Amino acid sequence: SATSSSSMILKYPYRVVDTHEKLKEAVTSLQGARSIALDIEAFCTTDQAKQLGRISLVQACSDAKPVVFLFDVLTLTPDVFVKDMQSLLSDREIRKLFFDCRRDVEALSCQLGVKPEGVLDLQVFFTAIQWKLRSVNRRSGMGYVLKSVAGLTRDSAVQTAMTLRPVWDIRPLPDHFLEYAAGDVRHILLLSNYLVGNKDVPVDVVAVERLTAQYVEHYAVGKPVITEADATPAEVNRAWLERYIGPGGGCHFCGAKGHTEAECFKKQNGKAKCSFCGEVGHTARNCFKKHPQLL
RNA sequence: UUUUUUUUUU
Ligand SMILES: [Ca+2]
Ligand SMILES: [Ca+2]
Ligand SMILES: [Zn+2]
Ligand SMILES: [Zn+2]
Repeated sequence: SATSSSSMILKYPYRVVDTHEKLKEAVTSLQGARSIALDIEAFCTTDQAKQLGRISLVQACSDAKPVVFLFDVLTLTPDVFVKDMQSLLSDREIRKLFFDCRRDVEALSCQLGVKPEGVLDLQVFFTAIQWKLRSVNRRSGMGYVLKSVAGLTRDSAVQTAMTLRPVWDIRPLPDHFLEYAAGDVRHILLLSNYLVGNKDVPVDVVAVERLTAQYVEHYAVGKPVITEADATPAEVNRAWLERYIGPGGGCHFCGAKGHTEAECFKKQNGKAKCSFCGEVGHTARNCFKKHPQLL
């Protein structure tokens, strides 16, 4: 099951790929994959610049090996790194899994001259589900998607230097920077087990692949993107959702957009209770007893 | 103690 498979994936060690010898081995491993989760860490810039800064790490985790590769592009140089990786990134027969591909794909194209093919954006997948059920086009962050899809609740000094300096320029990278960089692709690969090939997910993977391909066409143009595809960063263009996914949904009980029948305040009519602690006024997903980290 | 309760990526 996806739940037991998740525990294995979360134990995958990282491996820094920072020499030509290490790179050849990593490429050979990824060459045998069917799906490769990808992520990028880049030099932090200023708030105004939307483009990623200079690529520092490209992270990969595939179904071919229980490891997270941390490609040290800064040390290898882009020229060395892209030599054989470009063919794999361009191979439509290997699915590349992202969580918000937009900035990543822009950086791959601008900085590396590579345009991936066979891409599936799991953040978009999750949004497309919310769109079909509720006419919601919000992009949710990794933490929210992890909790809602896999029930998982997933470091500091990295966030301290980051949110508040390039950050990712220092070499050697401290262990906790490497582990920080390693985390997302583990989560991406495990999330794919829940979202992809799940008969009971109500959006077709092919539809989301096509929608993701549109994002790659928009953002992988060999130069910084002028006009964003989404009206604000934390949403998915409604017109693209209408085109690739279909009409947005709403509550079967009251007809409103934004929620489903199972969540309807009107159908619950003041009588619903938290399924964990039993009190009125909140859901199990947001219960402070079940989830004290929400206090 | 709670709302349709959310880190878009870096
Ligand atoms: Ca990312
Ligand atoms: Ca990341
Ligand atoms: Zn309703
Ligand atoms: Zn509760």
